[PDB]
Amino acid sequence: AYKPMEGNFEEIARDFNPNWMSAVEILDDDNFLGAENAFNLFVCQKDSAATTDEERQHLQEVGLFHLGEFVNVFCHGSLVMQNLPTQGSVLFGTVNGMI
Amino acid sequence: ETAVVFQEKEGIVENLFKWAREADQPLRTYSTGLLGGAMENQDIAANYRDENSQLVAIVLRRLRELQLQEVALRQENKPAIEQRLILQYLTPLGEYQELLPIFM
Repeated sequence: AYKPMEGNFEEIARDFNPNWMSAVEILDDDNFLGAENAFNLFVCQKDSAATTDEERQHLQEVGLFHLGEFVNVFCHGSLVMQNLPTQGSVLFGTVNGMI
Repeated sequence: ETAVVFQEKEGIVENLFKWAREADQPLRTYSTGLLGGAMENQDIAANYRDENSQLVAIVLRRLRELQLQEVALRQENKPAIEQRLILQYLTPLGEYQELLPIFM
């Protein structure tokens, strides 16, 4: 976190499972996407039923997927025309030229 | 020393909230420092890290009025032992986190 009235930082939460990171990107201020050296993707989620302080410092891995390719970059922004479906758009950059 | 405010007779921690927000003014005159051994303790400062933040809002507003009381009384030709003991409450728990926001 960052509490500007407190002048310091604060640990909201933390995932515990040892995944070797490659690239991270915030999706929608609730869900967090990450990349792994094992050529995989996963979304973590800030928890809701915060019945205690222990069940709200533990991020939950919601979703797992083997994108069989090493993700270096993440970025926002679509490649198509804004005509003003889905919500949001995250592109990624890899080691084999696979966007 | 430590434990008389910390023992199983621990309602006096909660009772001094009643004995500050609702007590008599000569009772409040000495009621403030009675949580001093609670605030010198780190555990009650951890067991009431947010419930004291109620009481800090009470005791700071009363603390401000003394400068409107005592200086304006001195501003007539041109009691603070409470204010002495009020600041004796705030001195241990002023160091801790998350109380600096209402301090600022």
